[PDB]
Amino acid sequence: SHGCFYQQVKTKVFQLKRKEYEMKLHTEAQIQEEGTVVELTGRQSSEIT
Amino acid sequence: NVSVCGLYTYGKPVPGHVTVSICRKYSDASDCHGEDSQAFCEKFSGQLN
Amino acid sequence: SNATTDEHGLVQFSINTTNVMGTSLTVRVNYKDRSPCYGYQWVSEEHEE
Ligand SMILES: *[C@@H]1O[C@H](CO)[C@@H](O[C@@H]2O[C@H](CO)[C@@H](O[C@@H]3O[C@H](CO)[C@@H](O)[C@H](O)[C@@H]3O)[C@H](O)[C@H]2NC(C)=O)[C@H](O)[C@H]1NC(C)=O
Repeated sequence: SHGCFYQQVKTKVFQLKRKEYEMKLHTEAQIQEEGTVVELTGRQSSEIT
Repeated sequence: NVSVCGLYTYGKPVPGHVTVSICRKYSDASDCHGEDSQAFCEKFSGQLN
Repeated sequence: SNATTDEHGLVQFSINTTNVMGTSLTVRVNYKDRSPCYGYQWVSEEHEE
């Protein structure tokens, strides 16, 4: 609850390589004392640079 | 299981560290493209017994 | 005549003038390669010029 949850993930294990292909992003936001967990696909469409 | 051991006379189990690295690099890579060749990579590491 | 980036990426430059009407210019940090080995080049990489 302090400030927020944050996260800091590394692109190495993802192998940010040329024929390492596009990525997609989708978050499992689980709720306490309700259990009706939500999932969201936001920012998902990666950007083939 | 992938057993690896470097023994100076083959009868002397030495200490140290070792890392077995394995990578789907390509079928018939030309490598004039200059991009990195590794398709997959699954690195495992372990200190010697 | 080489130069380098200012604070804002930018660069300003005069260029000498005794030539015919048409002039076409370009600048790099890399160098030009028109060097593909095979016409498929699923392998590919680019840097903006
Ligand atoms: C390319 O840049 C140079 C400057 O680095 C320009 O040179 C300039 O040219 C004019 C016309 O020739 C010069 O004026 C006169 O030049 C004669 C040369 O014999 C001199 O005897 C005169 O006293 C007078 O200086 C001018 O001096 C010169 N630039 C300088 C250093 O003052 C050149 O014009 C540029 N390219 C072109 C042709 O657009």
